[PDB]
Formats: sequence, structure tokens, C-alpha cells
Amino acid sequence: MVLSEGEWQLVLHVWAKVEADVAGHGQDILIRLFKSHPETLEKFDRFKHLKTEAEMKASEDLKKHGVTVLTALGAILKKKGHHEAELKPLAQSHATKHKIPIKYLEFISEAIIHVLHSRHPGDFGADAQGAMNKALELFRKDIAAKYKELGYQG
Ligand code: HEM
Repeated sequence: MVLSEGEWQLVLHVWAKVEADVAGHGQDILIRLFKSHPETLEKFDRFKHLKTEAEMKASEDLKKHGVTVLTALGAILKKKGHHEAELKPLAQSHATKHKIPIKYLEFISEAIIHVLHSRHPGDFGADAQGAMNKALELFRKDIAAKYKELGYQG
């Protein structure tokens, strides 16, 4: 809800390792999301036809969308909570057009933490994880509040 400066530094330090391979991370993240919560796949008319993990990894458009996710997320994270203006378009499209429940944001948050562990086994320790979890939570809580402001959910 409020991150210390240290936690924000941890988040941005970790995020710089995402930005080193945005496509790899975004692809993995979407794949983990889709494998651990298949219900989220059917939200994607572009991808709902992808079943095996090998198929999803061969989907360039899935990779492209991973980039879109993470670049949008990274722009938000870099604001260190001052992401009001960056969230509204995301909240708007995910509440009203995509109809994404906040719970689905929790699933992708888990998929982010998981993927960061499997791509950075020595770089993503307990502190960095706590910091990243708090950042994604704040993100999810603020998105929740922006849903409510658009008159949606919860
Ligand atoms: C960190 C969390 C997330 C971020 C930053 C994010 C970001 C974005 C962005 C930038 C777009 C493109 C512009 C737009 O449509 O608003 C998009 C589209 C979309 N998002 Fe998300 N998203 C997140 C979580 C999710 C989750 C968890 C789901 C569903 C389970 C989802 C479903 C969709 C869908 C269906 C689209 C349209 C896809 C398409 O047009 O092919 N999003 N998202």
C-alpha cells in the first residue's frame, strides 16, 4: 500500500532484468498464467486456440502481447506508485472492454513472481520477491479502485 524507497529500488532493480529480455519474460509470464489458470486463456480470442505449452511458445503474437503487457506494467512500476494516469486507460480497457476481474490480475501477478524466479534464480531473492509482491499488490489494489471509479466490480 506504501512501499519504502528500498522496496521500489528492489522492484526497479529486478525490472531492469525484465527489460533485458522483455519478450522472453512476457511470453513466459503469459504461458505460466495460461497453464496455471486456463480460464484466463479464453479471455483471449487471439490465443484461446493454443493448447500445448509448445504451441504457445511458438506463437509470435503471444510473445508480442507479452511485450505489450510488460512494457505497460514496467511503465507503471517505474512511476513508483504515482501511476494514477497510467492506470486509468489500463483499468478502462480491462474493466469495460476486456472485462478482466481483479482476481485475474492476481493470477498474472503470481505468474510474474514465478517467472522472475525461473529466469533469475540467483537474482530474485526473498526481499526482491516481497518488494515485487507489494508493488504488484499496490498495482492490483489501485486497479481495483479504478474499476470502482468506472462503476465496475466488487
Ligand atoms: C500486469 C497486468 C496486465 C497488464 C499490464 C495488461 C496490459 C494490457 C495492455 C497494454 C493491453 C493492450 C491495450 C488494451 O487492450 O488495453 C492489454 C490487452 C488485453 N488484456 Fe491485459 N494486462 C494485464 C493483465 C491481464 C489479464 C490477467 C488478462 C486476462 C486473463 C488480460 C486480458 C487482456 C485482453 C483479453 C486483452 C486484449 C488482447 C488482444 O487484443 O489480443 N490482461 N493488456
